[PDB]
Amino acid sequence: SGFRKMAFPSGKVEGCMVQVTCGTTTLNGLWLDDVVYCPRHVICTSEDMLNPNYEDLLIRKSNHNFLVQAGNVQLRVIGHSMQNCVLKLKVDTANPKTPKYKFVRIQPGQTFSVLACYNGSPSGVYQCAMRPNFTIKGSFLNGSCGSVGFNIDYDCVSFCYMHHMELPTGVHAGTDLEGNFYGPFVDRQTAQAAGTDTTITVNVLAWLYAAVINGDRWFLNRFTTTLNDFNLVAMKYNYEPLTQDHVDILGPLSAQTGIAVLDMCASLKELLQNGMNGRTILGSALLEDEFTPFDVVRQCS
Amino acid sequence: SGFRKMAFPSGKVEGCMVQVTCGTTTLNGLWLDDVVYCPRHVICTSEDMLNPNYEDLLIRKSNHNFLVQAGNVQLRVIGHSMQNCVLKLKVDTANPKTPKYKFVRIQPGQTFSVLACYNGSPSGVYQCAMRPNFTIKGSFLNGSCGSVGFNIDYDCVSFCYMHHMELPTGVHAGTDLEGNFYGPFVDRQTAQAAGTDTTITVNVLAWLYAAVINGDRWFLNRFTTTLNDFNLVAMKYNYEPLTQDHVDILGPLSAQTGIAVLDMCASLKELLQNGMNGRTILGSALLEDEFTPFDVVRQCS
Repeated sequence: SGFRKMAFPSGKVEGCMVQVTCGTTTLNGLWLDDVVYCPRHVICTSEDMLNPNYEDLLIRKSNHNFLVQAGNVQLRVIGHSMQNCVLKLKVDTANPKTPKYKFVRIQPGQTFSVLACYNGSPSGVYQCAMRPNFTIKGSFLNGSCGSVGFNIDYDCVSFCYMHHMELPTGVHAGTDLEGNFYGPFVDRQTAQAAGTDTTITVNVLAWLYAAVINGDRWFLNRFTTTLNDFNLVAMKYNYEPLTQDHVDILGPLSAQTGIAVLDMCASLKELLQNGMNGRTILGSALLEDEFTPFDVVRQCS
Repeated sequence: SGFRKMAFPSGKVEGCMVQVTCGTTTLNGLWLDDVVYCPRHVICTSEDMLNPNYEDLLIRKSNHNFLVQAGNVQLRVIGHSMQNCVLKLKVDTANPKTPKYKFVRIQPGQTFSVLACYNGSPSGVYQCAMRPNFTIKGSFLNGSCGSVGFNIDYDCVSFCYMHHMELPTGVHAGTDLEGNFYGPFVDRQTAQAAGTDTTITVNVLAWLYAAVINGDRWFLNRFTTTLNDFNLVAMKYNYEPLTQDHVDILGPLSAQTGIAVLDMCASLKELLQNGMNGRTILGSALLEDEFTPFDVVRQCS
């Protein structure tokens, strides 16, 4: 029993983290085979943050300008190229600890583990969801850029996120490992801000099922609703629409608890309309939306 | 910015996890140098859970009865001995991935990372606090026994917890790595239950400081209280007494925010008396007590 925000074991990723320094900027890189991936803004100076032309900044670089350190061992850079908002530094040594890996881009509503790193050294691991507004609510200080987000399936590390920036509300933005930003963010100095966010309805229902599996039942009722009547209430409380695909995905959790998805929807409608009246669910006085149905199945089996 | 429940990077511990099987019981072991540590209840059968005499059960064992598997490699057991509620299985191979380590016993109110494992395979990592009642609120299914809790200081793994059991409320109990239970729990079949728990006051104050560092200020006020008047309120709400040592430990966070500890105590008193009136702190509608002052300093620098 019990239900915790649980990260993947980070060892396979720890073995890929390196330090990349350009001038006075140090951040983290990801060392896979003979390539180090890092945020291209490592090549920026204080004196060109407004409208940096990264193609010009990179043309003016030499391999020797990039100092790459894997623990106490310097890696020789033998090639540099830009890939959207990521730099690919070819090095003369293949990482012997390279795991089986993929570069996958995730959807809003999906979760992943973050290995927060400073100076190429892992400091901590935690779960994040990709918000509907394509930000993540992480924990990142200066130096954290190049820290990566990932999922592990069997022996395979699916890298989905590389950290680039903090937005004014204290939320985080970055790219996939092909260097493409999540959401309408740029690696240049602007007044850019998180857009309006919404609650991930399917995840809230998954977490209510986790609560039931773990013996919290107080919010259950005899009522069912229609998907249409549910979505009328969801829209009102800034929840995402629930689709038939969401209902289908919640199938196994529905089967395991014997609670129909639209029955659990009637519980959620009551919680949105009335609040918890001083009760808690899985140690929370808020409705939690950063667990996917998969997260619940994985942990509650 | 941001403040997350963050686990230590788990790689150093992943490299120590093995599978230990006796008869039809499989659980996890910790492989350090040429010793595998695991819960002694691996030697129990269904037919002796009431009052097992573990000294008798162990005398009847042979090294060959213990099947120890490190990935796809069987370890030959060459010695077995009991250490309180843990078994020490001497094996013919020193773990080449043994990190620098210590066996430390923690206090109630301290935190640690759990690497939840099944069949000697890590599944996930999360933070736990040792509750005042010596239980932990973890996430553990059958097969999780022998999963360990730890802290990492520089390169050194301080092992503090090994998982043994789930109590009727869904909370968890286990031992230090010398096999001594945390709290008044036994590895035998009884109606044993968690005793009354309390809130870890110093941790709640540490988390209020984390909130301030991260720009949540709404709960601040111009009021200060005495330590005595604060403790009168704490006692009333089932909070632990706050000591001068707690005030001293909160010194750095007090210095960093410019908010005196007894000033932050006046905020906590108001939150206990009035609630949050529909507001949140660091994404919580509850007062959080599983972050230590050290956890806040480590993460917020």
